[PDB]
Amino acid sequence: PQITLWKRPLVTIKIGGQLKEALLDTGADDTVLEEMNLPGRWKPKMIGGIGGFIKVRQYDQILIEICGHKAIGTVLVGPTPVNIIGRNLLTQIGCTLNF
Amino acid sequence: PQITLWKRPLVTIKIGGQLKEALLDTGADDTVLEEMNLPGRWKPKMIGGIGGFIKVRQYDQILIEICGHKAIGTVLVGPTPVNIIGRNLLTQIGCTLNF
Ligand SMILES: CCOP(=O)(COc1ccc(C[C@H](NC(=O)O[C@H]2CO[C@H]3OCC[C@H]32)[C@H](O)CN(CC(CC)CC)S(=O)(=O)c2ccc(OC)cc2)cc1)OCC
Repeated sequence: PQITLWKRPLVTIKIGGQLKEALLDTGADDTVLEEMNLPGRWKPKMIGGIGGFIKVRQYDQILIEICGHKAIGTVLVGPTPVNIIGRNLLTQIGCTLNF
Repeated sequence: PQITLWKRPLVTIKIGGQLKEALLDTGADDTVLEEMNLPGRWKPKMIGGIGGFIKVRQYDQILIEICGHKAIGTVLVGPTPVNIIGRNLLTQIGCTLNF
């Protein structure tokens, strides 16, 4: 679809068999989801934002479906204020900015 | 134009008579610019992201030219690590997400 930005670009995603709402975030290098139980191994990582850095759990090669489009890649889980879909997965679903 | 997301969506902007590089950021409700001394009144504000909140100065009705497209709206100024163009101005230049 084509998504205007008068409202937050929130979409439904499916990860680990569960549905959630997430923000398509072109300003995010990586995809960061709120605390949740994902299967598989993970490694600790740190990522920084406007307010500073947080500790996250890095899950690699995770299947995630974003508004009906499948992606497989890195998903970070931690105390983000909002579930964000970042460029690492936006590229996989073929997302571009247009004006 | 169309902007792919393999790399950060950095574009040239012109504000307050100065040229700068800024991120087109669909995850940002508002526009946050690096420290700069702009004339006129302002109001204190706090904005939060990953890592917590930062203190910024809110200036209203500021003109910004983004890749030749003019926009005028609220601009927040503070110790952001990056110039961020948020939805308040992206809507005005007709920016959409597409996949
Ligand atoms: C190389 C730069 O240095 P740093 O690492 C950090 O620089 C930055 C800082 C911010 C951003 C943009 C930010 N992205 C982000 O957090 O991305 C994370 C995930 O992927 C990583 O990619 C780069 C950072 C990592 C979001 O798009 C926008 N945000 C909202 C969003 C937060 C989840 C929804 C609530 S917002 O900015 O907080 C914001 C809140 C309210 C507003 O209006 C009221 C306007 C803006 C990009 C690079 O310095 C460390 C100290």
